[PDB]
Amino acid sequence: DFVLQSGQPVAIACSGSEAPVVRTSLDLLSRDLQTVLSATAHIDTNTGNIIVGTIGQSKLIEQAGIDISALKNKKQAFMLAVSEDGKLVVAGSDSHGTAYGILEISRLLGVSPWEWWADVTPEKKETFRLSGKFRELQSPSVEYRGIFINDEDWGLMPWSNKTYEPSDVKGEIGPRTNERIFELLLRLRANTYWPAMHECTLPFFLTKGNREAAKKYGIFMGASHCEPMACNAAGEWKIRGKGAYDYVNNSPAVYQFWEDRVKEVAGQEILYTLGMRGVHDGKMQGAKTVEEQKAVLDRVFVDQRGLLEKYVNKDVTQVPQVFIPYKEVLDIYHAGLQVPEDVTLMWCDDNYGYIRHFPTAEERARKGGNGVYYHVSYWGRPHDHLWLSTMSPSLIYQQMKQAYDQGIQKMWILNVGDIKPAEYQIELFMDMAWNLDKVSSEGVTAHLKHWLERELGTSCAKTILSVMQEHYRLAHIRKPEFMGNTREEEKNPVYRVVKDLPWSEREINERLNAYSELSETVEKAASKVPAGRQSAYFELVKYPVQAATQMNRKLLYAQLARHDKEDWEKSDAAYDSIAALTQHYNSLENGKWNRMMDFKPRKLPVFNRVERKAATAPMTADRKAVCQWNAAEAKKGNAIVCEGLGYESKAAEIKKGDALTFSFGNLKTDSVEVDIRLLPNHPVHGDKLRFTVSLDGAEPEVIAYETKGRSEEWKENVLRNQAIRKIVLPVTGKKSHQLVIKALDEGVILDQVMLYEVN
Ligand code: NI
Repeated sequence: DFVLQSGQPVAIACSGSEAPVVRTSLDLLSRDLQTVLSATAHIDTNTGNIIVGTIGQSKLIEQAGIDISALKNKKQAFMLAVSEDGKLVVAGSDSHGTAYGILEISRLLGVSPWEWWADVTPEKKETFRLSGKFRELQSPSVEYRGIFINDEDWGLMPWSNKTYEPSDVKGEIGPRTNERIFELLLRLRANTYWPAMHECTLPFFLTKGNREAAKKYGIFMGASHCEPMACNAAGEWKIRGKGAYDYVNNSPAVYQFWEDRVKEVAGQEILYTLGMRGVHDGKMQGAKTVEEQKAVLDRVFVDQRGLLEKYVNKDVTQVPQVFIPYKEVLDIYHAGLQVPEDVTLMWCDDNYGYIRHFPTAEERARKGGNGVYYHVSYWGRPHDHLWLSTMSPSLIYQQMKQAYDQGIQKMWILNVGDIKPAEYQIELFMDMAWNLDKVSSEGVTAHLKHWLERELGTSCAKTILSVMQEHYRLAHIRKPEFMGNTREEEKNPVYRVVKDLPWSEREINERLNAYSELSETVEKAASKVPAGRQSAYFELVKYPVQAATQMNRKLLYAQLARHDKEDWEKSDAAYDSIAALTQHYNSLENGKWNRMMDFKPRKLPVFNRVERKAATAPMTADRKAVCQWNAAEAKKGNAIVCEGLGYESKAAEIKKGDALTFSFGNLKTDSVEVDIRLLPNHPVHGDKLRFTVSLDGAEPEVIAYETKGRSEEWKENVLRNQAIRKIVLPVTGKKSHQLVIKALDEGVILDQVMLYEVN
């Protein structure tokens, strides 16, 4: 048996030959050993009660008689075991594996990843006791997993540059901030980072300390779909480049630009993004059509792999490489572009958490594997979601589970905005990527429960679990940031005017009240929160639920007010309340997170007090449906619920060739309007997504609902998180009818069905 008594020091055995990442994690554990146990860690090289090392690099691993074997030639893996003498042995298959083993002990001591990052103060313990029989083995489901700090102009950049690591250089997020991010990634078992790179920010590799900090923490520096060669064009090109960022006309200067960087960074953990786009987003320069944009890349790959040959590794298949066909580059891939088989292909979601492309059997068999770049934060059309992090766990789950199952297993990268306040989604994503089976065996719901129970208490989480659930479900219906019914990047000013959502007075009141109850629950449960966890509560529960409530209030009272059904002052008050909540955020823990929260990111009209004006049109009328179903109200047919997914948490997958069968009685009127609501996801194989509707055997009507590019329908789809198909059918006038919905393609997910009489 292994026993650590609190108040007492502890000796840790670790060879001095071990990679920086091992020593860094040791520091982190010692920090936690002190916090949790009041126990000062002493690093010897020979004698310890906790022994740590990598396979065939440490004499120490051999000399305590543990059967490591399962670890031999294996990726990022560790064994934890107690030797017969009662010592804790941490045996990693490689250096990262050793690091992750050490940090597992830190999880066992009850230290949250958000210890620092959401002030989840670890509890103190009297003793820590693991069995002589305790034996854990771990390894990652996904090989590269990481985050991208992006859209940082209104949170993480000013917070770093003025509050946490105050700097006089214009947009500096310096070494000390990055060490903090890398702790978070270590504790999340992530290994990869795409640094901030917006024009407002100092490029990572042009910041003194940053590169060396990444080496200390063992993080693969990668970069985005427009940052080819560890090279942030967005910020660096205007500093260090010459002439146009154009390979067709100015390739020598572009090549040089890349080269200098590959030179300074070649003996370092880097993931090299291949290819070429614009300075930030947009077309590449110098080519117009996809046929000319293909000729370019062919030229670009050959030279880019060239530099890698010359400064990194004579065999380039030993250099890790990614190609990311995001936005218009997906088209240029699909025009038959040849990408060398060792290069990881990185698929992209549509910025609203719907993956655009799943690997064909061919792409899947490629030696370089397949990755995904996913968004829980975004700036773009039809509207930014940058303030709160409200994407449903249920949607993240179902998309990312599908991604792994469809063979996207090499590389997962999350766009996380400012990190806060997406703490929960980030950890879900990172858990998925670390151990998919564990997350899959538990609910979506069991994951969130375990998380709230861990961060708040059991007693708080008893009241709060259903609140978070309701939070994510109402945000799925319409995010806080979408409540103005406005658009961004539309090139017409009318889409910037706040305007009615197409909902009835009844639906508005119903929504207003559901939010009221949420705010009330959150207020009451506040005093049942342990003393060391009040800041985490404001950060993780109280700010997002009450922020969201007050946004709905501001915009919904405003809508009632336009139609002379409410007083405008309630809208302003709701506005004032968001302000107050944001002041509190920015003043918690002295002002630890001062500037991290901006309730007007990018100064979008939706975040302002609402312009007072009287409606011209009337309110949407409430419309009586004859029938209203979820996928399981069906008689005949099998459809597995996607756990908490859809408008009423009951969306379900109808597998290809299966059907659901709905039944209903005697109607009036000539005809029936069938209103079918589906998850607006994208085709899993092929380009299709369709279903058939059949009233009373009557020869299936064939209905498609996939979208292409960023069309008007796709814009509608992602704002409301439903594809919508209406159909009018003739009744016979039978007295008993059946409606059969059959799936023709793979990933068809039904959410709602409504009926409506009509003539
Ligand atoms: Ni943000």
